[PDB]
Amino acid sequence: ATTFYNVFVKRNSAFVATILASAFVFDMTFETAIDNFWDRINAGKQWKDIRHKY
Amino acid sequence: YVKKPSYKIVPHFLGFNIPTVSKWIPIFGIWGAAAGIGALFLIEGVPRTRQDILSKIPIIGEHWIREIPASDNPF
Amino acid sequence: VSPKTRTSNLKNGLTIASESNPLVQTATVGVWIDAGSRNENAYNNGTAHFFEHLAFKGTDKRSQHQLELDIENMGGHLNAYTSRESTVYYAKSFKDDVPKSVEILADILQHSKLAESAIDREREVITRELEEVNKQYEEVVFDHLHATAFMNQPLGRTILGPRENIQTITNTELRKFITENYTADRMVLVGAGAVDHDALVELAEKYFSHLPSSQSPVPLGTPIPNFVGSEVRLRDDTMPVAHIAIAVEGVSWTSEDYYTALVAQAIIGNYDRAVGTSRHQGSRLSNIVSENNLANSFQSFSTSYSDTGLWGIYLTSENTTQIDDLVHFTLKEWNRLSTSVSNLQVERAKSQLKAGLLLSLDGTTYVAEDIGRQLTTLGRRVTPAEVEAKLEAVTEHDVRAWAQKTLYDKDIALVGLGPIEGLYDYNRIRNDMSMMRW
Amino acid sequence: MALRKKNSLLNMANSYVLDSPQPSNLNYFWNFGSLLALCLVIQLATGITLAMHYTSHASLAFDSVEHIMRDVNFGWFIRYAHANTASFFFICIYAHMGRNIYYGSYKTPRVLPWSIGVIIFLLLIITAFMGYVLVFGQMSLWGATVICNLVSAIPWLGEDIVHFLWGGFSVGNPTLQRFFALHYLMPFVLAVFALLHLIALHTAGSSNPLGITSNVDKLSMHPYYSFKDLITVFAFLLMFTLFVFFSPDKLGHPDNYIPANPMVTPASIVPEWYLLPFYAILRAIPDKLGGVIAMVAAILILLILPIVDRSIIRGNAFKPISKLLFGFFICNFLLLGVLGQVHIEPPFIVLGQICTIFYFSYFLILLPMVSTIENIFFYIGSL
Amino acid sequence: ASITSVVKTSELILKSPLLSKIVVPLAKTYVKFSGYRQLGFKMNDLIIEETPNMQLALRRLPPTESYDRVYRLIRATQFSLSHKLATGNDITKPEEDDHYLIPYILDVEAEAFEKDALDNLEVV
Amino acid sequence: GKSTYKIPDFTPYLKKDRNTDANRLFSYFMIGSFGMLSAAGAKATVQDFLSNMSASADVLA
Ligand code: HEM
Ligand code: HEM
Ligand SMILES: CCCCCCCCCCCCO[C@@H]1O[C@H](CO)[C@@H](O[C@H]2O[C@H](CO)[C@@H](O)[C@H](O)[C@H]2O)[C@H](O)[C@H]1O
Ligand SMILES: CCCCCCCCCCCCO[C@@H]1O[C@H](CO)[C@@H](O[C@H]2O[C@H](CO)[C@@H](O)[C@H](O)[C@H]2O)[C@H](O)[C@H]1O
Repeated sequence: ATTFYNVFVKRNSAFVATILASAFVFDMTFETAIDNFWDRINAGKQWKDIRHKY
Repeated sequence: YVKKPSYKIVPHFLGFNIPTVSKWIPIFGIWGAAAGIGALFLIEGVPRTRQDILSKIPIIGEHWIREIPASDNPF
Repeated sequence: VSPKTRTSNLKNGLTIASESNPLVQTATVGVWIDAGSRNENAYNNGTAHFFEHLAFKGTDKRSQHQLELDIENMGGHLNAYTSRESTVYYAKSFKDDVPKSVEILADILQHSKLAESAIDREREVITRELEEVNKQYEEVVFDHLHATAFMNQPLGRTILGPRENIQTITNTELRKFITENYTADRMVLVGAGAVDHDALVELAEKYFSHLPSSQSPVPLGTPIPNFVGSEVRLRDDTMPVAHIAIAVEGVSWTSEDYYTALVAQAIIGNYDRAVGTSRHQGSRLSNIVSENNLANSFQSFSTSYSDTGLWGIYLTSENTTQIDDLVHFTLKEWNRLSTSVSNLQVERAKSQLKAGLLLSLDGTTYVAEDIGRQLTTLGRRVTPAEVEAKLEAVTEHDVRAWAQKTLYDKDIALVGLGPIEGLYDYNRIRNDMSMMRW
Repeated sequence: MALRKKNSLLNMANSYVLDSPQPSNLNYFWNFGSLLALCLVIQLATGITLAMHYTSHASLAFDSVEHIMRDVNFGWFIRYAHANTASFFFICIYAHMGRNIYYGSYKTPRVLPWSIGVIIFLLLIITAFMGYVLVFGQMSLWGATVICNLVSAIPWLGEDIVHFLWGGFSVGNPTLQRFFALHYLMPFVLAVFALLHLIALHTAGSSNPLGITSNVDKLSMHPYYSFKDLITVFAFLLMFTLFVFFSPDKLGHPDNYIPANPMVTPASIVPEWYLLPFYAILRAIPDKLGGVIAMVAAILILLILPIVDRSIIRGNAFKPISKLLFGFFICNFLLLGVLGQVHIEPPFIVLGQICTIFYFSYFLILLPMVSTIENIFFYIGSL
Repeated sequence: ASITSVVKTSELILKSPLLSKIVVPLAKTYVKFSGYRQLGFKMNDLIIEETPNMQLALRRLPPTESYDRVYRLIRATQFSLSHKLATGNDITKPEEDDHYLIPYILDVEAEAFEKDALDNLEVV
Repeated sequence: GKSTYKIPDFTPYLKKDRNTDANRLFSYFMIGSFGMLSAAGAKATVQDFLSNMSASADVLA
């Protein structure tokens, strides 16, 4: 906790760098997660689900 | 017996000197990283960013290699 | 190079410590006790200070009047003070009046009457003291500072104690206090000036030999404080000068960071517009404050106790619309102890301190106070050679590391007294404990 | 207390236009500020009116401008007023900037109003460039094409940025519609920065032609400078009248009365006259990116005047050598303007390069040297 | 540029015989063409004053010198707005063009520059 | 009621571990998360919104 504080939080430059890097990760992973979840709740309905017939 | 105090004037400019600036060099580094990450994040959507930078990153880079099937593309 | 501090013990465990100076003709002998207000609980808070009054109110032999006369006939004076962790009773006299003074001190400590009539009489005198400290603004500010920093803890209590206790302190509880606390293993007999060590040890064997020893003798200067970030505002628009103290939790006497905290304190330093040299001081805060007329004075402090301390600054200002700037610039100078200090400031502060620690001891009372303080906090007198080595060991890396764990982004205790409308709320003050640019 | 001082809103107006303490000795070159405010008001009034009749779609734009000329009551006047006042705006802004450079208005304590001023000048250029595209004549289209293609020089992302600006693969309808929206917006941004530079100035007050303090001798802005401003307002309106009513097309290019044709390229593609010096500077550097950098640097270098002027004295009234150098600098800037519209032919190619070197060397070499030497001459000469 | 700089460089030139032989006559002509004397100014009246250092030097002027400077500035402002030149006794004669302010600003700057140096001292 | 050295009761609010790094770190985690979602939200907002200026579907056709 001291270590974590000292590395990522104490210097604002480091805190902002950590926040921005986390936002980058969040953005990419959240995108993938929602895409999969959306495809499951709307299964068999979307073009991607019927495309194979054509 | 000491006749005079012992000191020198270090070079300075606009109220900065090398001892002080050297303490901040690492901080400029981290700010530079923060600015780099932030800039790259802002243009992550730009196709050239993906093509030239993001898709080349090992392991992770496949996140940005996505093709529309030719059957689904009017253009 | 000052003469060596000689140290002897008695059988009960009373320490005798002396530093002779054949160039002076006066001597300060006295008893430093490792006990004070902090040893009281909530019910008998005020007892230690109460006793100090009664110590001079008559003994089993000499009455109040006889006591007065005996000291008058000696030629010098007696003095006493009670703090949170330390009580002192000393006598300044002529060289050859030392055996008299040791005898009187031994009497007032061991054989005091504590007569119900005298308890009752002082009970009013002390009650009047409650309404007259109110004038000593620095003391008001520091007492509120301890009260809030160590909220509901023994170090947070005042020395006078509450009005309620003053009315209910009995001779029984006075006697109990001094029997539990004024034990030989907690006491140091100190002599400075024209004293012979061997003579002083003999006087100790004659007068302080029937002192009780404590059941469990711990070493001298043996103690958990939990600092509270907090503020007390005592706004008084009718006062022309604002008094502000800001502190963080500091270092104890035996901390490994003790010298590092002193160096850091010296980097900020003191300032007083009334002193001619103060406009030319090297300290950055001094320059900011003097150029902009932000303050009448400021004084950096690093107060230590056995197990904690307070490190901070005390400011006085008539500039009531720029208190914000004064506090802002002060805390931005503290930020720089974390972010910016280099060998330039550190070596300058070390130079100033190497002399300062020696200069302070310029009379027998100061020397006795130094021997007594060091013996009751550290268990030994630290030689100037050892002190010079410990100061020399402080690097700029040590100062930065200390400030980053003690100051940077930490809670403060803040006390404002007087026209402090311009002092912002806690958050805005505490937000200056870090720098967003770093 | 007078209402104009007591009421906070009235007091703000009062502080800027009425009780504002001015030096008693401002000359007529201090009148360009109010002329620029007048141009800004005329452009807002005529511009908003044109917007009520103009259609931003590329199929209708040029014809909507012809409809304004032919069918809208007094449309011809509103259109000519708007087009000519754009030129007057630049004459006044060059005069105002020339005043500022000659009299040392950029020196402390006026660095901030000067620096905000440099941004005002960049906004005016962008505003005027986008407005010129809106006609969608030949010069509109081809000027948009060549100027927007300078962005292609930005390394790595340049081409992507151009397509993003155009909203397509060449200048077309998307570009015209976005230029209309931004051309309407930019004058409001410009008015805000114009207000900002005045608020910044208010801390020191106006400088004066002698370069000394005026704190010793102040005059109220009204009535003295109100009535002195009326003289130049009426002189301006006379010049305005001569162009708008008697020669409305003198400052324009005939090719802008031909509808935009992406196929046919006009004989010579030049910017409007007020951008010509920057175009000459761009041509001087052979590299594409080099030329763009030089052209932007030619404006941003104004920001270093506070540093490179080493004089202990503000302004040129008492500095004969500085006055000669300033005269050569100004005439060189006019020659660059002329070279911006000649053909890329001998011997104008080399002349353009020499004039460009002179332009930059004023800031980087000559002004620092001359101002240093004059300091020494004042000191030695008065001993 | 600082007055200190200007004064030091000038002193280097005035020392060198060759340099002074060529620079002093130029400087005198420069001053004649500058024409500030024709508005009744002394050279030092023209120095930029909106600086902390200059405000401090002006506050240290003796009251008489300070009152006379105020009058020269007001008088010059009146000539400027009228587009007239000084005539007769209002013209500054070369012997009246004294460096009344230079010693004050040199003292202010001496302290300011020593403060900057000493803020950067390194204990050896 | 009268003495100003007797601090009012703050025990209902005081945390025992108030001076610890863990204590600060938790609050900065909340601040950091908020800054993180604000950064990711701003990025998404700016990218989607500014994309209006890129060639529209009819132009790309
Ligand atoms: C600083 C302010 C302004 C400047 C310098 C300016 C400049 C220009 C220029 C140079 C043109 C080309 C004129 C032509 O040759 O026909 C133009 C056209 C136009 N401007 Fe502005 N303008 C400004 C303010 C405004 C404002 C506020 C509007 C409000 C909408 C506006 C609306 C137009 C319109 C609709 C056109 C096209 C019709 C035409 O060409 O006349 N302008 N502008
Ligand atoms: C829309 C354009 C502008 C307007 C309406 C405007 C208006 C004014 C006005 C009213 C003043 C005070 C009166 C005067 O001295 O003329 C002034 C002063 C000033 N302006 Fe501007 N201005 C504009 C553009 C600029 C630009 C482009 C610059 C600089 C590059 C600039 C720099 C200054 C400076 C330095 C002053 C102070 C001059 C002094 O009194 O010594 N302004 N402006
Ligand atoms: C030029 C366009 C006309 C509109 C005026 C511009 C509108 C916005 C201006 C307001 C910005 C604030 O501007 C600020 O206002 C206050 C009072 O108004 C001025 O204050 C000044 O005048 C008042 C009395 O007149 C004094 O109390 C004060 O000591 C003096 O400095 C500031 O010098 C000015 O910088
Ligand atoms: C200072 C800021 C820096 C410059 C700002 C950048 C401006 C524009 C850059 C990216 C805009 C276009 O970038 C593009 O964005 C859209 C979402 O908006 C994404 O498109 C994604 O989501 C959209 C809907 O959300 C779907 O229709 C699409 O099938 C999917 O791929 C693309 O994956 C990305 O390539």
